[PDB]
Amino acid sequence: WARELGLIRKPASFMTSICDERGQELIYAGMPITEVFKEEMGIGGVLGLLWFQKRLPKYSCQFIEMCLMVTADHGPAVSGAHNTIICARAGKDLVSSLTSGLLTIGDRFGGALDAAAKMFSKAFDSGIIPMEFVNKMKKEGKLIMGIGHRVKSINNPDMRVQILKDYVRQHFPATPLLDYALEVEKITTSKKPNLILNVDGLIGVAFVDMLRNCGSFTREEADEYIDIGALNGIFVLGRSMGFIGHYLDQKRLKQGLYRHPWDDISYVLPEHM
Amino acid sequence: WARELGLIRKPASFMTSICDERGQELIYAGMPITEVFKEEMGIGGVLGLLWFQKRLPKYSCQFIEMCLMVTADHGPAVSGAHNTIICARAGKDLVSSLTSGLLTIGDRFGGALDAAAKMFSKAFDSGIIPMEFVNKMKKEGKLIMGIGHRVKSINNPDMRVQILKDYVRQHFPATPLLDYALEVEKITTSKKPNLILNVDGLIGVAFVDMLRNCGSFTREEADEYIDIGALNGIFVLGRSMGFIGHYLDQKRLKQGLYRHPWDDISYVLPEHM
Amino acid sequence: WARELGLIRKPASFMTSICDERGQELIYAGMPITEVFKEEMGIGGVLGLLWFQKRLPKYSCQFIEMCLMVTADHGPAVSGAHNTIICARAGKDLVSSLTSGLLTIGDRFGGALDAAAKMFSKAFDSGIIPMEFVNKMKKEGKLIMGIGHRVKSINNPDMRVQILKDYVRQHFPATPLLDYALEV
Amino acid sequence: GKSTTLFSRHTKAIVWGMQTRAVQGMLDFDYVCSRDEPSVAAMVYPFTGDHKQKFYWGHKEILIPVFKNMADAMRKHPEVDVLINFASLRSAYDSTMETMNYAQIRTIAIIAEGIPEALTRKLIKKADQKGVTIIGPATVGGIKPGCFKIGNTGGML
Ligand SMILES: CC(=O)SCCNC(=O)CCNC(=O)[C@H](O)C(C)(C)COP(=O)(O)OP(=O)(O)OC[C@H]1O[C@@H](n2cnc3c(N)ncnc32)[C@H](O)[C@@H]1OP(=O)(O)O
Ligand SMILES: O=C([O-])CC(=O)C(=O)O
Ligand SMILES: O=C([O-])CC(=O)C(=O)O
Ligand SMILES: O=C([O-])CC(=O)C(=O)O
Repeated sequence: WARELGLIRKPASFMTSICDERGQELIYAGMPITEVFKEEMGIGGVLGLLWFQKRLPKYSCQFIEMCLMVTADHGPAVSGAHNTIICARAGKDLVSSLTSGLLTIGDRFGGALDAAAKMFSKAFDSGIIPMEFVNKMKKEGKLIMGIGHRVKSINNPDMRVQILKDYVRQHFPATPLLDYALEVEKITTSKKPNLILNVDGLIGVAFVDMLRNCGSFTREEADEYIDIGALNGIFVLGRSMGFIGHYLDQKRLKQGLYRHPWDDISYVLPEHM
Repeated sequence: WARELGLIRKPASFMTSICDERGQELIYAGMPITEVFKEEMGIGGVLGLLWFQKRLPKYSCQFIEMCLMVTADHGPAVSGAHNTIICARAGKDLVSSLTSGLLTIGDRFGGALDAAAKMFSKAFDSGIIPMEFVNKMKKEGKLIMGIGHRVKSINNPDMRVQILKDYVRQHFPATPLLDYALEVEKITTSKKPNLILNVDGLIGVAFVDMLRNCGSFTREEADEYIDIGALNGIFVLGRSMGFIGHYLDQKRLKQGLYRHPWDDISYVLPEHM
Repeated sequence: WARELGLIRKPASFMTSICDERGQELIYAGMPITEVFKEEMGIGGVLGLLWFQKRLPKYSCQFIEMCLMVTADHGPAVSGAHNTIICARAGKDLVSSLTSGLLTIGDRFGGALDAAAKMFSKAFDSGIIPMEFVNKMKKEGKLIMGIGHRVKSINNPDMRVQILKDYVRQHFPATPLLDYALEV
Repeated sequence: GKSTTLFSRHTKAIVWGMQTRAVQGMLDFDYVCSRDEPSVAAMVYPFTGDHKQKFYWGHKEILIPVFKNMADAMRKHPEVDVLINFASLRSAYDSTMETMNYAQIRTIAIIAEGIPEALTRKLIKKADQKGVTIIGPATVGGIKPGCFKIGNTGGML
């Protein structure tokens, strides 16, 4: 009642700019939900409005959807899907199973996106040619992450790297960082034939290329969302689809609680403490 | 080496049917990733392939994307987004912040989807008219969940209930359960004008309607994914977009660690134990 | 059957050294659970056996229990307990509520323990006197973490800092780093 | 060249340190005097990163940028001619010497009482050499009604 009459001030915390639940209708960035549906923007459109607060162009939103669908699943033997299947098989709900699978996503599992994006961004922004960049990575004792596949090497392409790469070639306006990464893989395939750009590296370099190459980004914000970790959100949001599918599959097959075999442990406990 | 020659059997656990990471290219249900991209199916297409293992029709995939985008965010004052902002504001990464926000999604927060779908499914499958159904819910002492909005009542529609409802009316082939829920809200708005179908109820009844009304579902599988909890996966996957946006927003505004005020606690501790 | 006769090798992953579930009885480090209970070691004893794989002495185990009980709670207005109350109040179970509260624990909330330990360890191991150490922290533009309380200052001690400090003074054998932090 | 007009309605200031109560009182004094612009342009605190602090301009929420270093605060706000040093008795001398390297500052109010007299004499000598007017130390500040308030003088509203 005393704030209705406006005779008090309370310091309002919890500053936000991605949703306006009050009023008449839902407003994501500055535009209502009916204008979201009337302009026929996809799910990449609402990632543009919710994560970046900007109306991305149609090729950028379609590319965001495209890099979500290739990220959707990569089998159950990966570590997060293994966690999802273990937690779902122990009688838990969807939230706990998906959550225990998502918490595996860190630096080793799914960390090639953001770190590969930062690696190629720091390579391209510092003015180093790819021939010197590969030697600098070799003599610093760490691998170029985002580059290197196990089996599929030369005239046997990854076939989802190819689709994303083709869509970036015809639809993006200018591709400096993608061409830089193409030169780096042209060097590393001359080294060993299976050192191609992964999907984890190509989504990263094309996402940085999209942010710093299309409109509405002012060249500190395009380099800020990389540092905050918007590449990780793409991977986690994409792989949540496959993890929920893994939960529904392990609950539909009706499989009882898993216990690991004792012959796959090799206990090395001390003799007596 | 002894499994290459085929002179041993090991019982292979971890049965799965949603991804084929081996071989040449990625296979989701039975179709490769290049056929996924060549047929121009959306993100609803890969939810159809990963969660249900079926090629859903184009209106079903577009409706799945449509019910994902309305679910994307509903402000920061909801409980899960509050958890996301608290965990992101305490210096955590994207996975921990999104995870701590997603774990709030249960029966009270976000539970209206699956429970409203099950409630209207058990009402429609048992052959009870809506006039008897409303009285049965009233005299059992529990509310019809998925029905009832706080402010927006009559000739002031929810404006995302309207878009989803319109898309179901022109694009779905047959709508028995949606018309049943329309009759139930026609009764409850005659009771009190703000007792309309929520978006949490309309997505649920239209999702059950989609599974038991379109092709490729054999009338036990359309009732099985409701029991497993495929409605919860829709809500969690949709709201993960807004939660990652909340993480990026609270990290971009650079806000320090939150501590609740002591005047909003009202400690009721015992005198001496 | 072919591993019972020992005519195959499978590379066994998942190396561990903190529990032996097989056999007769539970073995934590190298000692059975009945020897754990017969020697009357506390919960600090099983943190010594499970985390460090060593039979810590009685004062060390009692100090581990002591530093567990002061850490037990610091009110609901802290950020993790706020997350716990929010998740528990939304109809979730114990695992989800405790989990959503525990995920808040990072660098800002609860990060003063490990970072303060590393800060004073790097100060003491590098041979810098506390007078130079305070000036080095001041002129690097970051605060000495683990030092600084809001209200309780001088002849008004924290009263759980005092109990832990007293127990370390009579019961620990040698305290170089504690005396260094006392000088700081 | 010590100017005879220290503060006016166009006078902006940079507050050195976390004194959000003092900055809130500053903004309240600026709002009650029917002044169009706030007199706090930026805040300088070396122990935290560059961010924004949420303050009141009457009823409205506004953001005052808090900077880690002094150089970026001086570059982004060239209209600042007043620095109010809320540093302690041992960190006021070096912060004042760092302030006086910038020629835009015409007056510094040093609030902290305690400083040794030889360092204060060095401050006085450099103030006479540069023409910067130093209000203080050991003061609560100075108030010009209608134009500007320094720190905690007067009190609340
Ligand atoms: C009647 C009347 O009222 S008339 C009033 C007139 N008289 C006066 O105005 C004199 C009063 N003086 C003052 O008010 C004070 O001197 C003020 C305003 C400058 C405030 O200063 P303080 O709060 O004491 O200092 P501050 O908050 O900066 O902290 C002191 C030290 O703590 C250090 N510090 C803070 N946190 C930490 C930490 N976690 N670890 C280590 N050091 C720390 C600070 O870095 C600072 O170091 P420094 O002194 O080398 O810079
Ligand atoms: O994303 C990763 O780094 C791991 C992964 O899915 C793969 O096996 O290719
Ligand atoms: O689905 C729910 O119950 C929570 C929600 O988003 C809302 O407040 O509308
Ligand atoms: O452990 C921390 O850093 C936070 C905490 O409990 C406190 O408020 O003292």
